Amino acid sequence: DIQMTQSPSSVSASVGDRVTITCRASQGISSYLAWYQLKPGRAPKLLIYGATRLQSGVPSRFSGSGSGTDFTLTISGLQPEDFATYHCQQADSFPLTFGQGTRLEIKRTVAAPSVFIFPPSDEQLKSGTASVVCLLNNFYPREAKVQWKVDNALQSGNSQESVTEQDSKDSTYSLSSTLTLSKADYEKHKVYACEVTHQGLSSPVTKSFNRGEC
Amino acid sequence: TCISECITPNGSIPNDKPFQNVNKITYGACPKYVKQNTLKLATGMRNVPEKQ
Amino acid sequence: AFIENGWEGMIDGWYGFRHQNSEGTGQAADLKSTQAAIDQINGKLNRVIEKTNEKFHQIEKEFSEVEGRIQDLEKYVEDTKIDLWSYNAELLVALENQHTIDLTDSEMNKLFEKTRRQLRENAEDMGNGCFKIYHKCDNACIESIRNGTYDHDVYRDEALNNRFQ
Amino acid sequence: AFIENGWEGMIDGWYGFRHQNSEGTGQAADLKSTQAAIDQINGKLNRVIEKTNEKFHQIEKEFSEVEGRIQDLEKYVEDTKIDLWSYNAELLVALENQHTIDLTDSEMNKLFEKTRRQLRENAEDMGNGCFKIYHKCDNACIESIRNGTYDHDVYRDEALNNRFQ
Amino acid sequence: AFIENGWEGMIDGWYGFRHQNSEGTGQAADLKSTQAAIDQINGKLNRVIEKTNEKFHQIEKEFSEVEGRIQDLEKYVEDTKIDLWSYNAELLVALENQHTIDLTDSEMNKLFEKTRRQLRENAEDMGNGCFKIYHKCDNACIESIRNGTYDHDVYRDEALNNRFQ
Amino acid sequence: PTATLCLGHHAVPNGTLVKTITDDQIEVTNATELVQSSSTGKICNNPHRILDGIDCTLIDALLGDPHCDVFQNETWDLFVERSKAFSNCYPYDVPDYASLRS
Amino acid sequence: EVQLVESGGGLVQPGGSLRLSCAASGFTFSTYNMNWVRQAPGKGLEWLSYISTSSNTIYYADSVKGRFTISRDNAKNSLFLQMNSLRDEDTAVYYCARDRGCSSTNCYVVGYYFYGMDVWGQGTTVTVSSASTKGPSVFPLAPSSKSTSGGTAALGCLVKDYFPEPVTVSWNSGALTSGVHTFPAVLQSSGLYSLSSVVTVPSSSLGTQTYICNVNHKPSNTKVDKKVE
Repeated sequence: DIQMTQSPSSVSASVGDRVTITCRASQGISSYLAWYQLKPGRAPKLLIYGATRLQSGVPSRFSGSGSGTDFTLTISGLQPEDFATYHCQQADSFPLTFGQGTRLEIKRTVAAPSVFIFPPSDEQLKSGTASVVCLLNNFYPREAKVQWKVDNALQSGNSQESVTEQDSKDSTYSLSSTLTLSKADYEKHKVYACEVTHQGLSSPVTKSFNRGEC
Repeated sequence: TCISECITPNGSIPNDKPFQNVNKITYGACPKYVKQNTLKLATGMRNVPEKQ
Repeated sequence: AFIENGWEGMIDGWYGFRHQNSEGTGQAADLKSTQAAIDQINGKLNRVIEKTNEKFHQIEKEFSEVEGRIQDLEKYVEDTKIDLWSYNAELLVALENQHTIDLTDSEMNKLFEKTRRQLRENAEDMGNGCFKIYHKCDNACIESIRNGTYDHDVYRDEALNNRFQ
Repeated sequence: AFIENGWEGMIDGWYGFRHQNSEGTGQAADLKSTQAAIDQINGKLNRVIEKTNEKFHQIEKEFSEVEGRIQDLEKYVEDTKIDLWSYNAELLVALENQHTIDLTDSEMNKLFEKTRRQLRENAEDMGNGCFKIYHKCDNACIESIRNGTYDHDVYRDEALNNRFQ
Repeated sequence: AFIENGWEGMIDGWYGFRHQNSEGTGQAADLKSTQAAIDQINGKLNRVIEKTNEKFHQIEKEFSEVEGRIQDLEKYVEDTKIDLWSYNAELLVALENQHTIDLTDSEMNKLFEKTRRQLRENAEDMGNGCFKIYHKCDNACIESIRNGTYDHDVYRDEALNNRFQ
Repeated sequence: PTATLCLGHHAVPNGTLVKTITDDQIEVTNATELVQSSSTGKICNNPHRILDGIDCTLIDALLGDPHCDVFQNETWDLFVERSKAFSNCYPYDVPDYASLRS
Repeated sequence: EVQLVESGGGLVQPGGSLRLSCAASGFTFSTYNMNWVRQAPGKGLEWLSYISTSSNTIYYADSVKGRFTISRDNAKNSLFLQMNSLRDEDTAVYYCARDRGCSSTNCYVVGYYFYGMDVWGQGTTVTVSSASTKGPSVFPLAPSSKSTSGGTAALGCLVKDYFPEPVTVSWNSGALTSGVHTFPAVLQSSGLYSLSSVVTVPSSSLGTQTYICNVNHKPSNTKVDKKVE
């Protein structure tokens, strides 16, 4: 199956900059390439059809060209209300394999994230479960590394996390790493910690707490 | 002091073109005034650009 | 557009050939089919852009003082012939651009017919505008089909032993 | 009209193929040549029937009271621009219907060229728009020429043993 | 113009054939392709030179007494529609002569296709508009391809022994 | 034996879109613009004899305005009337102003 | 105007059967082609099927393998998307789109899907899970002083083991909205969703300002309020 390889995975640019989004293939889709504007919680809209012409209703801030396999989505009229994820659809031929998609974000200043942690309360330990929450706020970009260690030993395969969307005013992000524990596993271990690795931090800042300090 | 076979009120234009969009009031050997400003007459084949 | 791609390095003509044999590669513009196409292209230009002007006394087309019916007649008269010349501009130049693509397709079809009338039992097409020569073709053989002086009976016994075998 | 007859049962496209082998018969519309023809047909429509209107203030064209020379002047221009638009209607639409038959002939010629560039040593024409395949062609072989993914070197050794023998 | 020369002695039609065999030579006009071409030629005449006149009351176009603005309006009115009819005369008749050369090329291409759909394995082209028949073709064989009643499977085993050998 | 003979055309990387019948915009190798969208900004005095009506119009030279005394028995081919022209004499009225000026 | 309205969604078990709908209005349904494109959570778009106006040219994707059936009716101007042999991977939001047809502005002669799909509907959420409706379990989080020079302290509430998604979580019944971050729900080992919500507050208002994390669930009518202190 032909895979619509896009490059890069995410573009960070401010208002007024030029965005270059590429989407290659393995055959001739010079007149059979469709670009869409996918938004979270909204219906998709056809941006550029046939990789050469503009869809009606869309203003002239967007542009694009390319035939054979090389294509370029050039946005010289980028507005702050037009930040969304774009995808390329192959129309020649069936099956209609979609691309990976490039998430367009606003270029902001890299700030130092504030490391937070949460011990388990008494309402959760009496129910028969346990969970350690590691909160990260005010970090940019989303490429942040977070690792877990229990009693000077790293663990994996039992941790989850959630990433918030981009704010419209502060343009920040939030991350809450949740570790899955139980009632018997909480009394077995004593020391819990959360490693925070960020590009803006000159030293890895971590927090630790004991099981008896709830 | 120049040579021009067509006179127009917004600047004289040469008469080597069949149409114009400068002004409707003309004098002499002038092109015809049309509302279409873009008339790209192709002088060759279509652009087919290489694969690699 | 069944030509897959043209030649960007050939800037000495509108058409030509790209040879490839043991003596090397290269591009050479055809002196026959290119000159026969410019006579059809430039003949379309001089009957439109040259000697098509009218030198006569016109009337006033823009007015500052609104008089009434006398100005309302010539306003509908002038706006008609402007739109009639604009409709003829959308009729001529859009058809001249449409015929030029058909002219370059016909000049390619005449070039495919001139090459096809000399390479029946000697070569076959490939599908991308190239011909698969089934015999030895040096630089003199390339210039024989380019100048139209190629012989079919000379290379007949050589290419037929490798075409269907 | 050298196609003897079309296909009335194919209502899912303007063009297509009619296969016939040991796995049965049937009709299938070509997704390549049909869509390439509507882009040339509908492109002729939207530049004529759409965005070709003029919104401006016109004058009185019908009069009940005969005044004289002032009404005789505007009547001669109005009867001309109606006849000039009628002559352009007999110039455009009659040529657009003439080019559409030439467009469907060119789309058939491009379909005959796309099929002809893959069936040189594998098949031959019959005379009624059909190709006589000299090898085994199943339903996957029909869809290979329909989608343009047919290979000439694969079925070369099979059909050449039954073409001239 | 790839026909090298026509036939001046054939005055009984626009098209035809020139046969040459053991029973002598001669020229014979094709009754099929000539009549199919006049229907396209004479169809272009009667929609232009016939029933295209306008019978109505016109105005005075030439004046001896110069009145002023009333005569200056109709002078620019009359000189435009004369030039508009002259531009349409240079648009129609120049394209009608251009399409007629393309019509005679298409009627020759249909004649080459009608002869090509019956002489695939029986004959080959020569390069000057003539076909090299590789089998015995008498006067009845010439009239079979002229009337379109030629059979390909009859003369298949005779011409294939001398085409590639 | 064995060779390769291709039949192609010239390709230009920097083309422009044209207007045709089948499509709306299609890039070609080379194309010219038949509409003069630019001008020199100044009127040339050759080959036509251009007259400069700086202080007078055409009617002011015909009636005898004192600001056009240099146009005595002067012939021309095209009269250029400026927008800043004015009359500094006895005022006149021309009924059917486009009649006598033409 | 042109608008596509989807229907037939809801909650189903892995192994059931449904029949989606695509209500069309504002245009002639018997002249345009239809399709079926979904949107998987965490992945991109995925084309499934395609139908024509003549109902003779029907195509399917590689992941379908005949498990789905797509039909239409010109008398009702709607689609019939039959869903059979479902699994946990098919839990996504389904959409129906209309093909463009040509390369011009307005396609008076409709062609095929070779020039994108300019019409998209709102879509409906189809959840395929064997878990039933379960109320949320609110667990508070005890805050603590972390930033010495800044003097800030974070606090929140954990909404775990609920079904189905989503749950509108706020603070003080919508009174505290500044600095509130809503995290998306993630899948657990038991198949139930779980999210969280925090709010940036200074450390001076820990023992004075009362922070009540309100949790309200619509289809289960469960309202559990836990004080965060």
